[PDB]
Amino acid sequence: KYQCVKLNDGHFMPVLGFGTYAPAEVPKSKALEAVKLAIEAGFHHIDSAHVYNNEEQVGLAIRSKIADGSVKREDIFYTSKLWSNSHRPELVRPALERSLKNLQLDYVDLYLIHFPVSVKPGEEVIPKDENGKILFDTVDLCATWEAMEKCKDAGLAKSIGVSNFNHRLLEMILNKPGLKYKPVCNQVECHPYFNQRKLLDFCKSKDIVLVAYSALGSHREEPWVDPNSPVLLEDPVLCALAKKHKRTPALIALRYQLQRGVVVLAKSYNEQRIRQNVQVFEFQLTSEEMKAIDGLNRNVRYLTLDIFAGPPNYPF
Ligand SMILES: NC(=O)c1ccc[n+]([C@@H]2O[C@H](COP(=O)([O-])OP(=O)(O)OC[C@H]3O[C@@H](n4cnc5c(N)ncnc54)[C@H](OP(=O)(O)O)[C@@H]3O)[C@@H](O)[C@H]2O)c1
Ligand SMILES: COc1ccc2cc([C@H](C)C(=O)O)ccc2c1
Repeated sequence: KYQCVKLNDGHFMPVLGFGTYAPAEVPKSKALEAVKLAIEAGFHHIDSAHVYNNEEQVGLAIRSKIADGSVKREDIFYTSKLWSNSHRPELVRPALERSLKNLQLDYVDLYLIHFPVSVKPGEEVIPKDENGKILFDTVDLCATWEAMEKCKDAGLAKSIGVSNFNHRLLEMILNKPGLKYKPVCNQVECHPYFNQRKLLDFCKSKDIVLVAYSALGSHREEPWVDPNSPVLLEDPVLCALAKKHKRTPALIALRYQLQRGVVVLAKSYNEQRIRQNVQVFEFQLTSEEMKAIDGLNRNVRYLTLDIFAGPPNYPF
């Protein structure tokens, strides 16, 4: 048994997920080990993506832990994400099948539209012209979404959702004529310096689950993230609270999300921090602590993905 939330399609999502992205210079071997450790520690939800270039390793971890008798497939919730070179509707299922082939899994539990800006089809995930300009594409995300819904009907994705959508883009999908399956979730950046209250309430109102990424203040990797931005975990109130509960600032940040009805991801490739993070289910925060964490909010977005700024669908 483990804590899950009922999704709007009737499937269940474990409320703590294991983030698997690491910078290109971390060897891929470390993903294999880290995901095995995550499963051993009690993570039942694993979050990856095509663009993380780790699905071979992440899939091997999962296969290994099923084959070794540690876990059944039905007690792993695995998420992949459709990258923006395959937004064209005819390209959606091939991209999902490619991920499945890399993973050697029969299905993903969740398939997400990773980012709403589309780029040119082909093998390169960030296609550039000869002068280094990103090659943007124009695609109707409503047609992308229909192709996702067919992947669900094919059984290849148990559930489908989105990521890095704003209000407008979610409404675009929700208000789509002939809409068959709402998104189960919107995975977006969320932490005490960017608590997303507005978008969170919107999602709740539509029974869409908000899935928090960079819940611990992000990988802080250059050039994805500005090195001058404030370190979330160094925050005095979070450290005060941690010290008080004999926990860690990370644990306080993750607990904050769980109590406000957000599903929270946490990446770590460190054995001790992997085990530490599952301790989020061992303590609880009072209303006064929760309000204190709310007051940290300061509109700090770590992940702008601004190399994809310009086209209309850029979400921030
Ligand atoms: N949909 C998207 O666009 C999108 C965007 C960003 C992230 N994501 C997903 O969300 C996941 C997590 O977000 P993220 O990678 O930015 O990092 P995140 O979880 O905020 O955490 C970042 C850093 O926290 C450290 N950490 C973990 N546990 C800790 C602890 N208990 N105490 C102190 N430090 C701790 C990790 O380092 P160690 O590894 O050394 O422990 C990691 O570098 C990603 O891996 C990915 O699956 C999705
Ligand atoms: C190699 O090319 C990429 C492209 C897009 C990426 C998006 C992301 C986001 C930050 C994410 O979902 O973590 C990560 C890595 C990426 C690598």
